[PDB]
Amino acid sequence: GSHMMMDPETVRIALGLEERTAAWLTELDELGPPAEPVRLPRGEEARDLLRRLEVPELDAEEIVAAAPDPDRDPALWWLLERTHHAIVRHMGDHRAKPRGGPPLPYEGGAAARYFHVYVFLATVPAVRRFHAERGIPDEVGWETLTQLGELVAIHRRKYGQGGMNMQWWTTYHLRGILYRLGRLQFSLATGKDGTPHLGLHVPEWGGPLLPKAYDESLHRARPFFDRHFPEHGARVAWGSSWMLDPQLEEYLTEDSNIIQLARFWTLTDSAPEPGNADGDSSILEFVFRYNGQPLDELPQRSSLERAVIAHLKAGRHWHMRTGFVKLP
Repeated sequence: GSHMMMDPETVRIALGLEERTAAWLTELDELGPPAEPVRLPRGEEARDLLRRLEVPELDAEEIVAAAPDPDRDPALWWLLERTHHAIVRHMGDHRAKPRGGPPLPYEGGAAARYFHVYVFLATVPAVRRFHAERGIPDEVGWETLTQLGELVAIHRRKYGQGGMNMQWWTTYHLRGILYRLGRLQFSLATGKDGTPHLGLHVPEWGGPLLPKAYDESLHRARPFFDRHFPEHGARVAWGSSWMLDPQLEEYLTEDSNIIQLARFWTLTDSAPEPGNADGDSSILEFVFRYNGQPLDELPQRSSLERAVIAHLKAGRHWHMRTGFVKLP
């Protein structure tokens, strides 16, 4: 006989995986296949799901087309079901490290690039069963999962081709420890000391982030987590953003959109050592999906837009400031 059964080393060699991944693989091997067997939806079923997850039509096409088969793509399928398992074993547990497995090298199929979209879609039924136990409204569960689409989109924007390399982040959605309430996202978290809180994150990135929308989400966070996760019992929300950078105040008066947002926040860090530019790349991403062109090519169509580039011209840099906001 010539057949080889799929194991850590076979899988690691089949897909062009680096030496380092070995440990991870062994660990997945010691973890079973999932007790509920993994299955990808297919055809219309899949296209509907992907559409419900706001994945752009082009990528949805490619995704369904490269969808792995248990018999045809035996390495991929071994890694799929074990990666799925490594995620659901930690359902509800926000303490567990956000480990969604490595990216596959891109010279395997399109299938390799979309591997973690497969993980995601394979995990949807389970997390939604969890949503249901926790009494969470469907509308909210779905809204939360939607971000897959944005992430797929982002990947295409940032490189020539489809994909989704933010699998560490999607463990949050998939573990049922992250929820989108209105315009904003909240995640269960405890500090290094045991103190329970929420992480506040901004999905869509770039788009219409309005004070009233922002206010609305903040007013939902607490009753929501009290209702569905009593215990934990957070009362504040932590977060870092260029938005919290006081330097903005040098250009923008107190009624500017961003400054109103910043007001919600109690800063806790201090200005960083001179010439830090930790804010540069995300402020630029948010304000004009960038890309890389010369600064004076960029549009100047708002106070904010004019302020972002005036500051970089005067050779200064944007910072990434941190703080909390006491939840209503």
